[PDB]
Amino acid sequence: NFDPRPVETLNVIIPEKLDSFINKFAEYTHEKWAFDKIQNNWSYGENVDEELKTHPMLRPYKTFSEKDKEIYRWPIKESLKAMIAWEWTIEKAREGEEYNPQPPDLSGVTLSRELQAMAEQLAENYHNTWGRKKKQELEAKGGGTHPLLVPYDTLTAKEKARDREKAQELLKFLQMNGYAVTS
Repeated sequence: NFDPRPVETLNVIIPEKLDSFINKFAEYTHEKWAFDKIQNNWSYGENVDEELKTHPMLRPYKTFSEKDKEIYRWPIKESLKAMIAWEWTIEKAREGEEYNPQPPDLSGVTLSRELQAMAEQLAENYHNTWGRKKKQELEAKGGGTHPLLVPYDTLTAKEKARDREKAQELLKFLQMNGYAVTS
């Protein structure tokens, strides 16, 4: 009994003004992925190689085409579309606090109880998005099941972590850049 219904966002229009945040958070997300990969001794390679630990995306975000940028911008647009569809407000209230990638540390950012509660909704929606997609993939490949095809609330803490973390990162980066997010 799991029928994931992620919020529909095909006809949600992100206001033009948010493009600056999208680009900035996309760069950030690429730079954090790059940091992680590099500290584990990955380097730039023209092709992806797990043995050689090379990756073509280990280069500056500014050097990317629009297609490569879109790898990072799409999921963020999907997040923002869901917030908008839920009729949350995102307004720039304040000025914000903010190959060798040095991404700003978001570890010192505290979210209010209320932003943490919003993060829970975004986290579940990520779960539903993953879930609905996984159902489609399993059908296309002949059936079967997956242990995480359960309601988000029934997941363990360990199981909730990755969705919670993505949601947290979005809201902390919104906060760090001076944005106020309310229900």
